[PDB]
Amino acid sequence: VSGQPIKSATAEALAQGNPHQVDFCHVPYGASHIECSFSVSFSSELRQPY
Amino acid sequence: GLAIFEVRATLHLPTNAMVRPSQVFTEKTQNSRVFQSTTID
Amino acid sequence: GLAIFEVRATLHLPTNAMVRPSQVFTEQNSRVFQSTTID
Amino acid sequence: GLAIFEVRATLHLPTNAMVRPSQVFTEQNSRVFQSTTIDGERSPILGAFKTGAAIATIDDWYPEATEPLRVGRFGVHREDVTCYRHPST
Amino acid sequence: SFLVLPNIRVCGATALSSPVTVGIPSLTAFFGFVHAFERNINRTTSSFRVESFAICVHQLHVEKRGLTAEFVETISAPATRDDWQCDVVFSLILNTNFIDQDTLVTSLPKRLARGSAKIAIDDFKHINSFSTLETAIESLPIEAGRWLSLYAQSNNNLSDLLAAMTEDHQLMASCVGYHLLEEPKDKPNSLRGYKHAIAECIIGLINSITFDPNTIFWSLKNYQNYLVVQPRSI
RNA sequence: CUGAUAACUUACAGGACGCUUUGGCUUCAUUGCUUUUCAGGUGAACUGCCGAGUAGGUAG
DNA sequence: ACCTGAAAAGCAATGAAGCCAAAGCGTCCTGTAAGGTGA
DNA sequence: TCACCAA
Repeated sequence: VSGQPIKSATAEALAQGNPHQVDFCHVPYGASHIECSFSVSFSSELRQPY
Repeated sequence: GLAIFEVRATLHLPTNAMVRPSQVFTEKTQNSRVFQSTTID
Repeated sequence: GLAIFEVRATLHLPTNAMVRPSQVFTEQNSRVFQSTTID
Repeated sequence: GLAIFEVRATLHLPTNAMVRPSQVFTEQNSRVFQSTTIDGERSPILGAFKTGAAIATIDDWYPEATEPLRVGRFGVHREDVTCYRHPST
Repeated sequence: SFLVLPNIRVCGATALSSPVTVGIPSLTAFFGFVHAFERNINRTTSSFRVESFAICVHQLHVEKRGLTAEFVETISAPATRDDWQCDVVFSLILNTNFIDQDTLVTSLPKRLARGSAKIAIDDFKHINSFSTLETAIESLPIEAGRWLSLYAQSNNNLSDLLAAMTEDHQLMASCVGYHLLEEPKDKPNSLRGYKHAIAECIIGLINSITFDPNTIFWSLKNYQNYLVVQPRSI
């Protein structure tokens, strides 16, 4: 918590490997490109208070 | 006098748009919008 | 003289209609129905 | 001489019908049924004295007997509150 | 030597064990049941003599039922009262001084504190005797009950009672014996031609053991001024 | 030999009427799974014959 | 013809969990039976 | 036989 090194974390125990998990999305190999699609609506709600 | 009507709608919204139902009277994250709901199938 | 009947009725209500059972006497819910247990 | 019996009835009622157990004699709820604990349920019972009064409806030996009466001194009727076999008779 | 009477199911007993407490019926009623079960068998075998009896209660169910008293002479019912009753399903393990099946069933006594007590016909298989307490208690079926052990804690008052009734919410007080008021004399009318004295009830607290064999077994103890059904372990 | 003995709590019944929970919103930066590995028990059931027969039959 | 399923080390830290208003009124809770002593 | 009596 202060900044001096912990004496339990030796050289061997800090080169030990650290396993985790992520989600991983990517483009398939033979693909061409990627679409992305949505829609916006512009309304006049600001004219008077709700 | 009896007069029963059966009403039915059809809404064409944009792509992937939002629909707003009625929401219940609620009596580390707290639900800020709870919808009213019924069991169909 | 004994004469037991077995009545059965069939109600065709409208779509998603309302049915009104009898409701309890109580001394905050403002309409509490009478009930039993079937299944 | 001992002569144990073990009796078991089987009642086919109408749909969803009433049953009439015996009910209590105390001094709010105006019809309080007698009960016993079978397993974890409350269950309406019929009394050990409500039962024995039904085995002993025998008396049709009175001077003007048209119906059997429960066996007892100056044999009483509780439909009409009278004493057939009154002691002045 | 430990004769086992299983599932003695009393239908309508009395809960008024004292004029003061209501609950499980008195322990001079469970004693008078056994000493009627002894005294019947002394018609054939004149030296039967139960020494002590182990009580295993399942399913009390105390309730205010009614009591329609009989018409008494102007011919109407007597005064109206209120009566508590209980429906005990207990089982009983004796301790004999030393017998067919059909000798036992016809010599069972038929009332435990005003209530009809019965064994079902299908339960007649379990009236067999044994020799060791550890097998006789593993012998009877419907295992889920508490043995009656007296709470021998110094007490003098009702607050002495109620304090022990909250540390154990399953502790039940009732009548344990009769405290006399004079010495027994010869009267012209007495119950069955004996000496008669006037008594008053004695209220004790009653434990429940999971299973000290002597403590569980009860017996009749005579004190020059009272008579109390104590366990053997007091 | 049981606060002992004996013990029918009964009868009748309408809880109802009305009711818009709504408004706003960025989860996200970083990453080496490696090292090594015999399934065997296949000497059993052979060698002719007819037929265009990669089909199908037959001898001992 | 049956028999066998290897060991050795690791599973990250940083920050936050919005509010604001209310909770309806009218009306009722049944009657019959069951006394021990004394003038 | 009847006038007595409470929470």
